[PDB]
Amino acid sequence: RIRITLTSRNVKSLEKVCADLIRGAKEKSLKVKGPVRMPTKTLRITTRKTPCGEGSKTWDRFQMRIHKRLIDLHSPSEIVKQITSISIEPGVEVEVT
Amino acid sequence: YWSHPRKYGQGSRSCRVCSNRHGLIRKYGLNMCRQCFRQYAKDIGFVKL
Amino acid sequence: VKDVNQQEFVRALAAFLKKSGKLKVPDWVDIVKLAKHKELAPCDENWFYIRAASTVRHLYLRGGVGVGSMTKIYGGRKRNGVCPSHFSVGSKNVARKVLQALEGLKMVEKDPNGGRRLTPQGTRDLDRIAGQVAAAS
Amino acid sequence: VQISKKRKFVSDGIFKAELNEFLTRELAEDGYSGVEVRVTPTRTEIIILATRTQNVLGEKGRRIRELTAVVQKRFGFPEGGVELYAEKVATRGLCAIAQAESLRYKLLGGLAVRRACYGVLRFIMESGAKGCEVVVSGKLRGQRAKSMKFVDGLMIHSGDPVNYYVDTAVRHVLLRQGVLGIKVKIMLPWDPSGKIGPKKPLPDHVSIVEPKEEVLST
Amino acid sequence: KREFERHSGSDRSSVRSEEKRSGSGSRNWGSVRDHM
Amino acid sequence: VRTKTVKKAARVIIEKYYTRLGNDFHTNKRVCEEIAIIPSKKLRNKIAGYVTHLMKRIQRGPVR
Amino acid sequence: GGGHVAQVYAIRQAISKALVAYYQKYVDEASKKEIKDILIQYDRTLLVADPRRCESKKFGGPGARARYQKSYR
Amino acid sequence: MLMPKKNRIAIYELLFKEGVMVAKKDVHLAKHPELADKNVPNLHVMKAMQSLKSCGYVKEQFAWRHFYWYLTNEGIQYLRDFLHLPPEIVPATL
RNA sequence: GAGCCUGCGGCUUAAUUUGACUCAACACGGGGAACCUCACCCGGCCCGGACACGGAAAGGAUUGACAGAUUGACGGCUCUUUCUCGAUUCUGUGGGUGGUGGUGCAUGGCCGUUCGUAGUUGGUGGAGCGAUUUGUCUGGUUGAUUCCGAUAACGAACGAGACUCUGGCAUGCUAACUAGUUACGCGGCCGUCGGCGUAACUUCUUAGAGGGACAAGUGGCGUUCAGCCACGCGAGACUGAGCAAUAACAGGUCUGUGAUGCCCUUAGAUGUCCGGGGCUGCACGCGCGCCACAAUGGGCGGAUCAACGUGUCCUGCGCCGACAGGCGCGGGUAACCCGUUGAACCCCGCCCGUGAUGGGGACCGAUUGAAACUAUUUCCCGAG
Ligand SMILES: [Zn+2]
Repeated sequence: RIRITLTSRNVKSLEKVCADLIRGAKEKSLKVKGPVRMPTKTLRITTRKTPCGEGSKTWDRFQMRIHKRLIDLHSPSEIVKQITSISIEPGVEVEVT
Repeated sequence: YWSHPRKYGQGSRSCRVCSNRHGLIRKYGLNMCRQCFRQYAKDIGFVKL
Repeated sequence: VKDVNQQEFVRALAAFLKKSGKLKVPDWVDIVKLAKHKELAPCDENWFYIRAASTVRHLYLRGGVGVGSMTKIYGGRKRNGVCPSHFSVGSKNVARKVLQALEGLKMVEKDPNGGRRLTPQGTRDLDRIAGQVAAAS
Repeated sequence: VQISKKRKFVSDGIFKAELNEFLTRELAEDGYSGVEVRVTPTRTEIIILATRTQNVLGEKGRRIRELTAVVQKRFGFPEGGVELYAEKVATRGLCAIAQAESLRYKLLGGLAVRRACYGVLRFIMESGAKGCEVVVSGKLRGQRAKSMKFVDGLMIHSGDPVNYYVDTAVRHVLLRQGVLGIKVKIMLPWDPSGKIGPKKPLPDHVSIVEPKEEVLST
Repeated sequence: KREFERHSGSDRSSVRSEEKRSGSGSRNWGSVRDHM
Repeated sequence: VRTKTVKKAARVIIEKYYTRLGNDFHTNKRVCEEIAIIPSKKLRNKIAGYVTHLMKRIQRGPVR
Repeated sequence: GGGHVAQVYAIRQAISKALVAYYQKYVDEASKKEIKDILIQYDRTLLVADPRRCESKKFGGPGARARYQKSYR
Repeated sequence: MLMPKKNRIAIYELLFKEGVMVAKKDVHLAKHPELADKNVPNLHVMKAMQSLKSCGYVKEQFAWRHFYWYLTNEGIQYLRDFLHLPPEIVPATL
């Protein structure tokens, strides 16, 4: 009934959040669904390297990896506030529904 | 008075750092100069690969 | 319909739509070109009866198609003059009147989800025409 | 409100790229070294890392609360949306921006350029393991064309490990005769699971354990 | 353009860098800096 | 053509451990991964590749 | 996915590897190995997949290798 | 300025109650965010702090676009006898 | 070479701003400028000259004003005028501020280039009065002072390599109602069905970790080493990219910065707000590209196919319309909607038949976002 999403940029922090979320719900013996992997969205920025004009037409193409991981749970929302309160991690953002 | 309507066209958008109207990068909601976005590219999260 | 040539099917289906004169065939059928990317008028006089044959055939493959989705099918490479050519959609009116022409017959129906689909009678005549053309050779 | 995730993470980087610029001009002399933010839907906590936690504060926690009143008015935070704390780094001998900032007020106090660069070089060697490089002069010129490069101690310049093993700090010092740059490249030692250095070894290093001393043969 | 770009140029300018006191002055370094 | 980093690390393996390594690349790769902590996986296979090559020389005669 | 020619070469490889998998799971390999040698002898692309992909475009010219015309003087 | 009678007192009462002030570098903004009840432009609050800065009462830092003003122990007493308030009111610093 | 727009020179002009000039300027300063951008030009307001001292001082120092006139303007900036506002203002000498004004041959920073090649440096020791030299090499090999070896050098540090990123293939593991597949039910149709609905599953999709590839086996060549060549087996005998030293350049950038020295300007302004024009002006030169000179093409049908993308602004469906469009009804802040990205080339029929033709198109009322002047561009017809 509640769909927990995990929006993270670095995979190292993302894989650690989805790990403790499954274990954090395992102690309540809940029928949880496995973590799914949404397609990674990269942000392309092709900027000219030179600050003004003079150069050899050199472009530096930046990228920004945005990873999304979903975990579906069907359980009442009575005591899930503390389950999310022990999921503190800088760099990641949890948006429960 | 002393307020001309400028909301559509070159002159309403400017860099949020150096207040310039050239080399703007407003895709994905940045609105930065092309010579200033490179200075903060590592801070935003954009890396070269 | 898949066991036969899709070109021979639309040609045999074009005669069935012209045999029964229950279509619309508007007055401006021979003044307008079928798309802005085209330059001249079609060579065949009864292009409306052939377009309606291909229009109802696409609904059998996938339903829920409207006017904005049919003009994407009938698009081409627009010669922009000295400018490089690009893709340009067809005309919405010539596609809407075709879809409205099929509404006169009991072949298409408007689904609540959006667009137009086929009727139990539309798939009935569509398969028999595909059956009689399969027995031709 | 309800902005797409593409612009949602971009807006987070702008908030950090601009907040660092504000604390760079404000906490320059205080010894700014970095910040860490915790983007949470309840309280977005942001801490400041300075070399002197007693200078960032005021008389009795006065200046630390004054900066909180500014960040709330700029980005539109509520009265309890952000809280700035004071925390010092483990050691100052490996923070590049802390050394570049410490070298600024030295040249502003009439100190010799050569003695100041040699002072910050020995400080990195005394506090740390790997060498560094301090280049404080005019690079490209025809009259200020004095490179004055001070390089020593295992300086890496190419490859991917140049990111998490050596940090570069570029600062400016304007004087009566012009403005001078400060390029500092400090390399961190190998520290396993420690904030002193990277927890990963260099790819050009293969350590072999000693053979097992097994005298019980039969 | 020019056919011989690697040339002198102006009267008071040259292709290579030259100082007025060879480092000494109040705007450049390069003078006697041995015993410091 | 190997480089000095793999050349050096491959020789020290044989000098310290000789009663454990074999003549097969996959078996020598396992023991090299077990005792030696090599950061890269490709570099680890490069060391095991040259270690097995030295075995054909050592079994043929002494080396300098 | 792909184009017209990218699919006509895809389905011929799809049904070729289909029969060699059915004979492997329920029948003897002697029947499976017999049909593999006859297909590879004609064309190698019938069973072995081609890992070729389109290289990325590099700035300075159209495509990957080609470059814009350089103007001397 | 033009009419710095009912606006500056509204700026000083906010600057004294809260010892910080922000103003984006834009002289066309006719509505300051911290002062919305009065139709005071951004130019008035920017030029008001320019007066206090020149008097040696408040220091200013230039961000990307916004200005940050920090009051001092000598500037707070300058506003105490001007706003006619008891010395028992403390700005947002505490 | 032709046609055309974009960039450069020159000419012209009130101005037709400005940086750059072999590679290392010239579809470059994202510079695809109709106002704005704009720095240029002809002209009008504005203080946005804070703060220190005095003059002037509530028996007012002081901006605002369609009462007409004036004017480009309903700009009160000048004329004639009443006024209401009540110590912030005003005209003075100091000092501040602003500047797309000069100097990148004051500078920071950044980028380009030397220079993508395989190239640099010190410690101790040896040689020389010394600058310097050996190490850093006769030979073979390697993309690689990459290694093997030789050795007055020894032991090391940059670069290379390693590393990072990306592509590659298990009826594999871990997973899936924002991705599916195979059963089953139901409905339509004569097997078909992206028609509908719930059961299994993770091959297909997505992305987490770790397995895999080393010149490991075969053979040959090479003091036998370094390695190279050929060949079993195999998803690879691998692919592209990022990063990239030392030292140096009067290379570019004061025009990207609230980086900045000096100088200049500072109220009749080089500050900036508005109006008009220019940056697009042409006998010509150059450069980067577009589209063609069709026989392998063009013209009209129909019919199959997508990847990185993007989205508050993209679009979905009904209705109207020659079409550009317009009128209505919805979804999508996103693997959800657009969307099973129904793209062109290609494919299947027809037409045309070498003829500047149906090849090629320059130049020459109906819209749409504004201010369509200088026709922004599109749409239709004609000319071509
Ligand atoms: Zn900016």
